[PDB]
Amino acid sequence: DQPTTSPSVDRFASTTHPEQRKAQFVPRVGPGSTPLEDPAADQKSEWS
Amino acid sequence: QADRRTRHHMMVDGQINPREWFNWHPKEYQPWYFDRHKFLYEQRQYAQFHHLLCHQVYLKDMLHLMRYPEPYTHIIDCRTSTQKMHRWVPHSLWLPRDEVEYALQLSADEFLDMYGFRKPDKSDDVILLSHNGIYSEQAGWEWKKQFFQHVYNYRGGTNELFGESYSDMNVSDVLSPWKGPFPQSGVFVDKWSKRKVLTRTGPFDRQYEMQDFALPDLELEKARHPEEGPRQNMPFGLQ
Amino acid sequence: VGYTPVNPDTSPMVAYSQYHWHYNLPQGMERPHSVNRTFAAPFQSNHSLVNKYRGVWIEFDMHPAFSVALEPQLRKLPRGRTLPKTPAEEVIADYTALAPLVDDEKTRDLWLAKVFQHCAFQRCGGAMELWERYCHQRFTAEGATAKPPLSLVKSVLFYCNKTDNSGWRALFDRCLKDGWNYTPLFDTAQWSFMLKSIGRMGDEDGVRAVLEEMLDVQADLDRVEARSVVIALNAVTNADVYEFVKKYLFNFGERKVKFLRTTYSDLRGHGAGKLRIPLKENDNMYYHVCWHSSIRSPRQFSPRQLYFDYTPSTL
Amino acid sequence: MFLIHFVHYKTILQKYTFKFKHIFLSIDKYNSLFFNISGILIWLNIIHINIILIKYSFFILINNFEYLIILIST
Amino acid sequence: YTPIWKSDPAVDNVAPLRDED
Ligand SMILES: O=c1ccn([C@@H]2O[C@H](COP(=O)(O)OP(=O)(O)OP(=O)(O)O)[C@@H](O)[C@H]2O)c(=O)[nH]1
Repeated sequence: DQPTTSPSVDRFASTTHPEQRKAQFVPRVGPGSTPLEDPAADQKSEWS
Repeated sequence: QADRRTRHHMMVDGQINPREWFNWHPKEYQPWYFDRHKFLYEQRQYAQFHHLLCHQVYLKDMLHLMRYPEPYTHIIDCRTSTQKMHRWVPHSLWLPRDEVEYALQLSADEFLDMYGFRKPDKSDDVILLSHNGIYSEQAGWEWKKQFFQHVYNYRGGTNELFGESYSDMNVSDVLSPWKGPFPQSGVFVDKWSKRKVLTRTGPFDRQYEMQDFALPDLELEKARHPEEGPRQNMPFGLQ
Repeated sequence: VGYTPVNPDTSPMVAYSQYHWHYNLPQGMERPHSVNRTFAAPFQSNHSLVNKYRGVWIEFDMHPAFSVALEPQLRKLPRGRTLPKTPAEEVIADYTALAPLVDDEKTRDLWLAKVFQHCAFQRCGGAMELWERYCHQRFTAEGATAKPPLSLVKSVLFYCNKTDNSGWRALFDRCLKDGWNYTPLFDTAQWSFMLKSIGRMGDEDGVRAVLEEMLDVQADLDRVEARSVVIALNAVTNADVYEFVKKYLFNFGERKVKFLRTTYSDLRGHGAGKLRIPLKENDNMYYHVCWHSSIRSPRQFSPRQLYFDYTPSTL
Repeated sequence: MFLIHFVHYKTILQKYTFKFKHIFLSIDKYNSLFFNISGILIWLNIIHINIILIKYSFFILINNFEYLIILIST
Repeated sequence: YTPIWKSDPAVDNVAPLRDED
């Protein structure tokens, strides 16, 4: 059901290897040195 | 009973004995995974290029973009030799890989004059295309080094689209068996005890391990060994 | 100095050295550490969860009118977490006799689903007759429009797996996207039982269809019960399905795949007793599941094994 | 067919700014307090004393790792 | 150990689409 146009679709150099999953040349971090690039399930919060 | 292979020897035949657990840089014990079934440039031998890789675009995206083009998405054909290219990927444009480094340093006008189409702005989506997805990757690194924000490589590209089997470069998976002695460039003196010790460069290299690893089919794997079993040169406890 | 090393916490000659904090400096905490907050791990126990229902929940929704009316008949059928030992012949007799008297479709079908589940736990074979007598006409036959209540389907499916029955394939097929679209509502236990049955019967093609749907519907792959995956995979002898199963095996996780191997090696091994029907020999699929496991685990260095025969060359 | 010739407007406005620190900005280093060393004593096989400055020493370090060393007023 | 499984057959993915059109 999820369309080819969705952001869900995973385009990363690698599926398995974490160091190949960045957007830019090094791994950026969010505030508080939290991981940005590939977020873990609980880091994404949908709140009001 | 025992011999040079089985005994503890610092050195065997004038070179550091690779069989000793203590002749290796401890870093060689750290855990790693097999690469080889993954895409060529993800593998560990290309690690110097890893910071550069490109976000993928799959076959689905490609067919979708064939039927439903976006104005400012550009599909750029990287195929190098005209002798091998008989079809046209819809809405594509031709910048052969060999020219890229030069092409991307032209002004908008000059680029227009040399390639006959408008140079993509650095915001626009740029999808790269090749036979196997190798040259498209290298080209991608070029486009990324001039800083282009969306650069996607479509691996398996023209081969998957048109069902052609061609290759950008002739490179084979098999490594030639290592020839000389162990390279002094990999020999690693220790800083505390001043002790010389092997690294996994050279005749000892993970590539060679993965290359000769057990095949993933019982029949083809049994064919590889004599009737009695796989390793009978070793003492039972080393098997 | 010695064969026994100093332990850096208890030794003041480590603790108070220049490379650590002396006891005359001001003793405050150096930097804060937030580990658990930055990147958190999800809980997965090494042991399976102790309270989980471990069966196929049949979802009894009855109107609290017929629920009271039918009580002396239903008291014989399974209620939540309770499995009365009533012989299945009796229960089916009661349904056949009393059900035409009840007017509700929804009630008659909840009741039927209970009967099926009850007959699945005793493995009585004559219960499919009930499917052909009541349900087949308005659900499975000649493109009938009607869409069966979910609980009934789950129950019948569960019965076809518990009693190994060719019938399942006809029902399952109706549950995909173009049919009833019930497949995404299946429990993990549902999939487990299905796979195990199909595996015993030995349909590579059933196994393939089912693994494809499971994957597409986003079943919980890692928590599908290992025994049933192994028995399913063991059933695969055909070249194409075999190919499929390699490519597919990459969908499990590191851990899952390690225990796929362990479980496999046990079921043809020491634990060959654990099965009601013994496995069948697949040397190929066994070898492959082991191989896959080896590929996906972290690799260890045993240099005396790798380089055992290495000789240097001056070429 | 073409009815027209036009000049290509685009809105390039950057008005938002998102900069994210790369990971290595927060990595640890080893930092140290630093005082002027007034003297040093080393002993392993044979004791050796070096005295840079003679004053009443207000602080003293002892360090055992390879050689016994004592850094005075360090 | 590569290739793990038989590569996809030679099938041409563009033709059917442009044929429909
Ligand atoms: O993972 C497990 C562990 C143990 N068992 C236990 O193995 C016993 C016999 O092992 P079987 O797995 O051959 O029996 P079965 O298919 O008839 O059992 P169900 O799973 O259908 O109930 C079963 O009666 C059950 O108690 C499993 O079925 N699965």
